[PDB]
Order: sequence, then structure tokens, then C-alpha cells
Amino acid sequence: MVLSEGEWQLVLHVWAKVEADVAGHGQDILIRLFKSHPETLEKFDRFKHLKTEAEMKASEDLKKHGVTVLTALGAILKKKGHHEAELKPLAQSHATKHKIPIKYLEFISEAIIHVLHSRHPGNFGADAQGAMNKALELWRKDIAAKYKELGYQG
Ligand code: HEM
Repeated sequence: MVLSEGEWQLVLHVWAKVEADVAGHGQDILIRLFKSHPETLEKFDRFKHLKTEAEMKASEDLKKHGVTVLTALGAILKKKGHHEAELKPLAQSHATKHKIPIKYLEFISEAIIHVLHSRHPGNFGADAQGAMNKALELWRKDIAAKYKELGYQG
């Protein structure tokens, strides 16, 4: 799979809006992930004690991590598919240290799409959402291939 330049433009256009408030978007996305698929929170020993959305919103540490997550993803998206170097450390830690199955990367992709759809309707219409999904599917495809090379393919 390969995105067209037009599709990358739709992806980077909405991401530029996300970048106006990376911490806010990171919070919304991680919270949406934990609420929609609670089992994913169990993978974070650092955050699994958080019981409610209120506690999650109040956690400065979770906000910091959300910034770290979206900044790493933004760097990958900005490579427009040429993300082999960026994917290596991410795939290694998530496959070997954190043990995050592809299914959970699908769940966070769903959360990212939900939050962008909610916050940026004008810049996240059907075509833009389709382009973002394509970019995230490409990332997941390549991450899954790297997982397999690393001995996890989970
Ligand atoms: C858009 C997808 C994601 C990105 C870009 C991402 C990025 C990162 C980054 C940059 C770090 C810090 C450095 C590292 O350990 O590699 C990290 C740590 C971690 N990630 Fe992810 N991650 C993603 C999805 C997930 C998901 C879905 C889970 C769990 C279901 C997960 C669980 C973890 C855990 C447990 C850590 C360590 C947290 C800590 O204790 O500090 N990640 N992630």
C-alpha cells in the first residue's frame, strides 16, 4: 500500500491542527483508548491504578506521556511512509518490553480517529478520515512486519 501525495496532504493538514495543542489531544486520545478498551490500560504499570476519567484527566504524568506518544506518531506521519528508521525503536520496545499486540495498535488508531473526528470536523471530513485511516493502516502494516522480524508478531 502507498498513499498518494493528495492523501498525505489531508493527513498532514489535520495533524497541523492537532499540533496546536499536542498535550490536549494526547489526553483525549489516551483517555478514549482506556475507556473504550479498558484492557489496554492494564498494559501500563505506570497508569493502571487510575480508576476514572476524572483521575486520568488530572494526571500530569499521563498528559506528559500523551505528548510523547503523539510527538512520536507525528514524526512518523511527517515521513509520509519513509518511516523505517522511526519504526525500529518503537517496534522493538512495544514488541519486546511493553508487549503491545497489533490489536491494541488498532484500538489506539480507532481512538485517534474518534478524537480528530470530534475536534476537527471541518478538516476531518470523509476523505480526510479515509486518508488518515490509510496512513495508520500503513503504519500498522509496517509495525506488524517489524514485530514478526523481532520475533513477536503479536
Ligand atoms: C500511536 C501508537 C503509539 C505510539 C506512537 C507509542 C509511542 C510510545 C513512546 C514514544 C513511548 C516511550 C518510548 C518507548 O518505550 O518506546 C511509549 C511507551 C509505552 N507505550 Fe506506547 N505508543 C503507542 C501505542 C501504545 C499502545 C496502544 C500501548 C498499550 C495498549 C502502548 C504502551 C506503552 C507502554 C506500556 C509504554 C511505557 C510507558 C511507561 O511506563 O513509561 N503504547 N509508547
